[PDB]
Amino acid sequence: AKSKNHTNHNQNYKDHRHPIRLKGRRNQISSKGLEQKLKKNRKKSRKGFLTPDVQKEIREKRSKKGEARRLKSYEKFKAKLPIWKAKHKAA
Amino acid sequence: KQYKSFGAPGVPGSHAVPKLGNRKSALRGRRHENARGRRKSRAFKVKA
Amino acid sequence: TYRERKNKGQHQKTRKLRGHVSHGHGRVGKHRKHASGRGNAGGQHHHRIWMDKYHPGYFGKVGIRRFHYRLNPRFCPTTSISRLLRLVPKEQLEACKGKEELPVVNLLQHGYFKLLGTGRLSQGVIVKARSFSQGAERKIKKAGGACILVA
Amino acid sequence: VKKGNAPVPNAHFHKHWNPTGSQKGHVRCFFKQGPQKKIRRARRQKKAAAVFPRPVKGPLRPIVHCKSQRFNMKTRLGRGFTTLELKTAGLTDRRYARTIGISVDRRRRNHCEESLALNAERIKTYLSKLVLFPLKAGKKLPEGVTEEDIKNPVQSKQDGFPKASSYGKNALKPEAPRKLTDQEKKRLTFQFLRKVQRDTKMVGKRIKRKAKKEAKAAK
RNA sequence: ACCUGUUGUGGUGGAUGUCUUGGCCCAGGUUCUGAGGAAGGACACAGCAGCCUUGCGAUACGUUCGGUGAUACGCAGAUCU
RNA sequence: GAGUAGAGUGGCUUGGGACUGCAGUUUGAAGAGUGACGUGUAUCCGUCACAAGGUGGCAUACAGACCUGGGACCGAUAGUGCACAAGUAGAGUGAUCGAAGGAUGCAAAGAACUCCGCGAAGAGGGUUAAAAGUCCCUGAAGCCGCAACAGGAUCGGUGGUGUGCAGUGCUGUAU
RNA sequence: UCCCCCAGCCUGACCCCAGUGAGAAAUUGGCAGCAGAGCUUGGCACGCAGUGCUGCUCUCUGCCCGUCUCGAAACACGGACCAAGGAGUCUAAGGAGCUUGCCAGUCGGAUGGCUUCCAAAACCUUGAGGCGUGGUGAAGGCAACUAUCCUUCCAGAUGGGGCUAGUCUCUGCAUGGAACGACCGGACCCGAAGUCCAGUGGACAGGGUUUCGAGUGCUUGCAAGGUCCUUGGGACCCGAAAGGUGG
RNA sequence: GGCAUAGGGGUGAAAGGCCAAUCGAGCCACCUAGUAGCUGGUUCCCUUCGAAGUUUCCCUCAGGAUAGCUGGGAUCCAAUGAUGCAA
RNA sequence: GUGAAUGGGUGCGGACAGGCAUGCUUCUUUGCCACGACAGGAGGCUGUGUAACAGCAGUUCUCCCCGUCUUCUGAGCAUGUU
RNA sequence: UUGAACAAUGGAUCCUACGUGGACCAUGACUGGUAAGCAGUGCUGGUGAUGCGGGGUGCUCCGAGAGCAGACUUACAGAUCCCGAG
RNA sequence: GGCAGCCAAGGCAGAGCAUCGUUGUGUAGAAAGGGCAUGGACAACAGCUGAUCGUGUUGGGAUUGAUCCCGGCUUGAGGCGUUGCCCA
RNA sequence: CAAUCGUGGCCUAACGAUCCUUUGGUCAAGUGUGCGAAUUCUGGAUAUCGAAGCCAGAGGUGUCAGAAAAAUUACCACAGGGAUAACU
Repeated sequence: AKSKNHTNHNQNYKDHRHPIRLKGRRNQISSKGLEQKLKKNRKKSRKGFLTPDVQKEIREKRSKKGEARRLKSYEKFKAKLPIWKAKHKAA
Repeated sequence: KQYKSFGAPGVPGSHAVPKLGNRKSALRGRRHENARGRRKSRAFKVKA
Repeated sequence: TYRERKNKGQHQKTRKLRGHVSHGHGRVGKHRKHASGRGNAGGQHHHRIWMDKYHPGYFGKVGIRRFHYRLNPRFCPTTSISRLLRLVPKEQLEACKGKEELPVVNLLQHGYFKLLGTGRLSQGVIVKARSFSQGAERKIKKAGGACILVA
Repeated sequence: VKKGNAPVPNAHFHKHWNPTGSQKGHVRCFFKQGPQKKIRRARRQKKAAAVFPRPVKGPLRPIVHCKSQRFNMKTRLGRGFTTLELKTAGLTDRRYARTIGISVDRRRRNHCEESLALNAERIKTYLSKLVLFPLKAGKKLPEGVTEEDIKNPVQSKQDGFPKASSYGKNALKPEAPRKLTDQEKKRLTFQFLRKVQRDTKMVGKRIKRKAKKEAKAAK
């Protein structure tokens, strides 16, 4: 006739039978909802992306830029090195 | 054709093919299961 | 094996439930005839959740209704450009490769009315059909062949 | 109703289809199929033995193209030849045609010359494969009949001619490779289709346009 | 002596096993009644017969004729090779 | 091919939806055409057919009843209500309702004769492979009689447990 | 709290000398080279050992089952006894696994060819067509880019080539997630510039979107059987008070 | 004694009385095995796994659908000791 | 106005961590030229090993300084390196 | 110092047939009520679904959890006798 | 799960064989876990049966169990069983 | 001035499915000082005739996830219920 309606008794037990986990934790989340300016900019950036070979030779050129200075100064230092070693001997 | 139906169509985000037993409508506008919960005209449309 | 040795039983679960009083339907909630309705009863009241969850677009009316819907004048099986050169005896496909002649593909012979333009084409062929997409026309024309409207 | 995802039942068995004690039922079980196959075969060969020295089917039927756009290319058998096909073949008497075993259909006409020619040559290969027996067994004897065609009347099972469908299954046979034609190079078939479909839709508009043009011409 | 039991045996009882001139089912064919009297219902009819008979009607378990060819039968009784 | 087709309206019917078909009623054509062309109407055009009369075989249906062939069917509480003197006995004023009921034996060889008794029986003695004895293939359980043996106050029970004691089998068994 | 002097306590490793010792395992059906846990005694018919059964006795126990219920031994329901009967079945459609065959096909026993009963079987591909190969739009309708190959990214099954018990590159299936500068159809916005012609001025075309699809991105299909089920059916079996038609 | 009035009907000095031991709608056959969210029953053994009386919506409160718990089938990987000696 | 106990969310690293160089963008910025031009000096410096720092190796070395030329915005996404 | 401890045969991806959806008990966490073997709640565990040892008896207390046996030892709790243990 | 040191065993690859380890309650419910059992079809047992079928009854043995096998007696056939699989 | 702020009420209540109807839009027309840019009524067309369609509102279900709804029975009945009163 008159029931005992609401109860939260066995609910933690049922809820803990299997581990309480998030379904997708490593999965990426959709880009839908991300700000429109950032989405458009990601699209256009990726469009403009250069290729790995062009990037490799670009980085090579950047490394070669300051080479005449670096190699010269380094060889000068390497020449002055043995004098330093022979002075450090006298200690 | 089973994997496509796995899940529930009436769950937002799940794009499950509704289970249609042998009923392939000829008028694709007056199709089966395409009105209430399939167009926002009919008070709501299942979310994508 | 041993599993194959068991080609037994005809109503396995029913004959297994012999000796158990409720016959697999419970003591508390009996197996009683039609405890929820007959057929799709209650689609909007007590099976509202079920209908909403498993059959959304039920319960409504949409679209132009067409009295005396003829379907023979709407029958139009479609094929694609990817499935054309299979329909040419490759002797023709070989003797026409670089040369100017193009083999003729009559789609009605195989049962296709329209030609859809998905799939690349290797060499130009002449395609007779009852309709073409503009993609199919574009691909055939660029490959070298021609589309032909045929009754 | 299922506690699952199964489709909506749509069962259609609400009206006493079941032969129970109270009902007679709406059930017909075709257990006679096996025996009736043999019975049909037996009565068919009894028909042959009855109308023996004649085709077992018996009337030459014409070949007509199936009706709709879906079955345009499929040919099949008709009910009888048109009187134009008869007159072209050489028969001007429908009742005599019928008595010698050519079927007539005055309801049919030839909407084209192809059907006329096809069924005319059909009747003409008939009436040459045909050996008429003479009435009263010893009077006049027609041409071609060699006095032992009457000694050896053979009842063929199918009527000499190829299958009915083998007349559309020959028109549906492409040609050999060919050169393109410059109209086949310039022609835009999709543009043509869209044009001839927009044509039937722009009719009243292509009248209001003229009306406006001539009103502005007046003004 | 009475009770309880276990055997043996005897009764009451008709379960079992096996079968079946019966049913049920499927397929094929026919559908062939009647005012010239139908379908049904009565009352009759047998040496010993009450019932039953898709027996029969005062010619009444039967009449003519054909096919068969020595029985029929629960008793008798004269016909029959 | 005229109270017709159609139309207003009412009612049934149909998937037929500004009405598929039918019917009443009011109305009621054309025939220098008409009907249908699945959205009511008006205007043009086209296709098909020729209603308001009639015949008309074939392929088709066939749970009854008769003539047949079959069956992964039932096997006397089953299969038809009926395997049988079953639509019977019986019940009801009646409309109607409606059962139970199969099996001797190879062969009736169906139990001669004797004793006892009024007689049925019974005791002998027979038929028969056998009483299988017109209750007749077999004859279960429940229940009952009798004899033998074992016990007998106590939910201190039925049943379980571990021994014992009597009765009773079974298995193995060295030199 | 750190340092110095004098000393000292406990203890590790190593160098030297003496003494002392050589470590685990080794039948597990048997044979194999070793290794190897069993043996003795007394008794028993031609009785002994063991084991059941029935009854009785003794120790410890022992409520009456089925059911509904939080709760039954219940003063809650059914239950005197025995026998025989007795209740999840078939069908149309369908779902998700599993099995089998074929494959962009598959099935085709409506029907057709054959051959005393069996045989209404078996066999045959004459087979329309069913399902699938394309989806999207209310509809008018339209219809999935890519010319050496190949959508991208993260994780990832195999495999290759170097290399090294440190360990680098290439491949990247399946699955899950994200993306798409991709494309098909629908809906928006700015436009309709541009190219073209089966030319009644019509056909597409461009750039943008917080856009939708049961979309595509190397077609995941068909048929049969089987299992568990669903819905209509008497529908697991029995069960109303009722309603109707005719007498 | 004869005859007449019949079931939603008859008849009644009215009690809803009476109409074949039947009456606030007789009986008889059929629809009909009516429907029942309700009560009762649901037939062999062993092994293994094993709950819920809670959520939401419902003319819903003795019932359902919906999550949850409960069984099974899996798929992609992962993880997974054990030489008596002698030869 | 304070505020426990018991509680709740998150984080606790690769051998994917962390660092470094570079690219792209229509987004952001005043922040572009520039994926450009130019450029000196000091130095027992740097690393492994050590409280004795001895010793050993030299790799486009260390510092002024990730310099100057008006002096070089971030973010997101990638390419390489360790 | 592979940069907290402990544990871990586990993580990911799914499909699918059911039963259940009357609950009840215990505790300064409580609310209504004078109160109730009352009514309604919270955390957790039990009963239901669970037998076994003890509480004489008792669905819920205390111990402990249940394959068939043998030996040893104990939990709760016990030792006048009933009744094993002074 | 033969390409094995040899015999013995096993030898049906979801089987079997050897060793080791873990774990054993259960209502509703389930098992693509395993079996007992009944009627009949298709097959196998050159199966049994008048030197006595089947039923039944009484003892015995096997089995965790569903149940299986046998002896005695009744009884006498108008018979029965074991295995695979299929239809209930 | 600008940064900004502003798509209702400082914030936490103040409200409503299918089907139907209605209005607006689509369409159609109009503009278009030259071009376009389009839903349907199926035998082909026309018609600011009519109807249908799609899109956005509105007309309401307050029992507010939304049936269309008065009593009585002491003449009563059925399926149940100790889920639930009257007696112990």
